[PDB]
Amino acid sequence: LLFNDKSRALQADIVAVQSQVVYGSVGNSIAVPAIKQNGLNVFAVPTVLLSNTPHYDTFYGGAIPDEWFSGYLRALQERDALRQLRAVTTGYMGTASQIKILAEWLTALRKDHPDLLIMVDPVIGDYVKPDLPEAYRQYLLPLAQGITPNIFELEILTGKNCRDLDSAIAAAKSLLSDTLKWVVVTSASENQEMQVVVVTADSVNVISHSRVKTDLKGTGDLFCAQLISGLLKGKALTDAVHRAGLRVLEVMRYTQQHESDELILPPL
Amino acid sequence: KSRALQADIVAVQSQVVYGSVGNSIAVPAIKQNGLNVFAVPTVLLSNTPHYDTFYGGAIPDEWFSGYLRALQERDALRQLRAVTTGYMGTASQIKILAEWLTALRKDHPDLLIMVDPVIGDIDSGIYVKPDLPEAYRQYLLPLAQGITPNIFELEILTGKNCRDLDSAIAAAKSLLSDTLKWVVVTSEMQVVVVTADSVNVISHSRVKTDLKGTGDLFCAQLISGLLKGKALTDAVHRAGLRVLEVMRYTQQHESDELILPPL
Ligand SMILES: Nc1ncnc2c1ncn2[C@@H]1O[C@H](COP(=O)(O)OP(=O)(O)OP(=O)(O)O)[C@@H](O)[C@H]1O
Ligand SMILES: [Mg+2]
Repeated sequence: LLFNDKSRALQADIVAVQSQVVYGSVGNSIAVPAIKQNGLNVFAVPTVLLSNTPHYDTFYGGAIPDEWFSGYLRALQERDALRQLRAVTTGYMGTASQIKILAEWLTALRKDHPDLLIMVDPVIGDYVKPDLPEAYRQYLLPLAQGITPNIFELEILTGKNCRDLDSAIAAAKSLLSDTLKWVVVTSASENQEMQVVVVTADSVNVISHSRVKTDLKGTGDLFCAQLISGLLKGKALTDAVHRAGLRVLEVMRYTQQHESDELILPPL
Repeated sequence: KSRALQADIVAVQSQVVYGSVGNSIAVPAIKQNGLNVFAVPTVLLSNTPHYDTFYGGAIPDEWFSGYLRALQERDALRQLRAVTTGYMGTASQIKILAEWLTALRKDHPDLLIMVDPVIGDIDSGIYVKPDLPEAYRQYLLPLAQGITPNIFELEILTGKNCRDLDSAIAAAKSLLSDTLKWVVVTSEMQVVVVTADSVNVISHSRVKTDLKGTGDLFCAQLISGLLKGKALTDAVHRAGLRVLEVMRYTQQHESDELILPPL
């Protein structure tokens, strides 16, 4: 819309719906800083607000109440701070009810934002989380333009049973559609190899980085953070996927150099 | 030695999905000063209630209690040098925050606890949870090393008419103690710094704008200066000028929410 007046509200290119930790580097707590480094602005709508990841001996907090979550999304439209919105990334969701609301918000939002790149990360592994899969299939999946599932995630989501490249690539294809343009499947195979397969309607690219064995969390969230930034900045999908992975590696090293059990972002 | 993240400051206040108030503005400000901080939200609103709409609420007592205990169980307070408190949500939250602080004193005796008695304005009266004022005076004040209340917030804390500069100074003086080393009264723009042995009246430009969060910016900047080695009055004057600065940039930017310009 060219005929729209100037909005005195803040603007952001991305709305990241993920978890938030007071202490830690996961979800938006690590995503937002990363996006900010790429020179982009972002609004972070938490799914859950925890003291830290449930991976430590103790953690506190819970899932954001629907009325709240619902309001947070709505408010953004009312404050009129979505003119520059070019993408919406979804990470760890706390409940299926949240996914439905987000899907409702996204459906209505697309009507005005056609270039809206709804990237979705199918976090369904704690075997599977209850009710979360169907919610994804019915609400988010149909809207997602890109999905970054891992072997497992892709397996339960597609019901298919990937056992080899072709299989994993085939399942990916089955998810493509008029809306879903790509599927970035990843797998962590000491020294942990990170195998990534980029699948689209007219091509299948592959990338493979060697990774440091660690208990560091948020690497996936960080990856998605740099994936989306690389894309909103013009990089080719497979180019953005490659870099993103290199960036995550640069971060994990830097993090281990300072011997930190939680990710630390070094200048980008 | 610890491998856990560390922070010089722990900011306990409001958080908004959209807007520049509470830790939303304070954290980024603290970062600009090259300091680490852990933000513990007391309320998680969509935006400030000064808008047509707003959603969200107070963080549950168990959550709030946990966020604090977590910082300890995680052992990320090895470098803790100050704790700032801003917009609180409930008196139960302040009471919990107080106990937590009384605990930290045992292993952080030099701790600089700075509280912003967000209770009301002279042109609004008490605009927060009615129970907060009592909770402040009862639990938080006793721990505070320094506080930053406005004329009205000072009347509610001391129960004295602070409309007169001298009467206000007097009210502030009576508050000082072995714990409370200073009181930055607020009300161009006049900012009075009161210490057991002195009184400084700082005054800078004033802008007619309904920009919210400036208070939180002030404290975030004030605390940074104190921790960065600046003397009290100098820190108070710098924090105030920074805020004046920020608002000019925001207005210049034709925006209704604060925007941090490079420091
Ligand atoms: N419109 C303004 N013009 C100039 N300085 C301002 C303005 N608004 C805020 N400030 C600066 O911010 C400081 C404190 O913030 P603010 O005035 O919002 O809080 P307050 O209601 O006086 O009290 P508190 O410290 O509880 O927020 C002021 O005293 C001043 O130094
Ligand atoms: Mg105030």
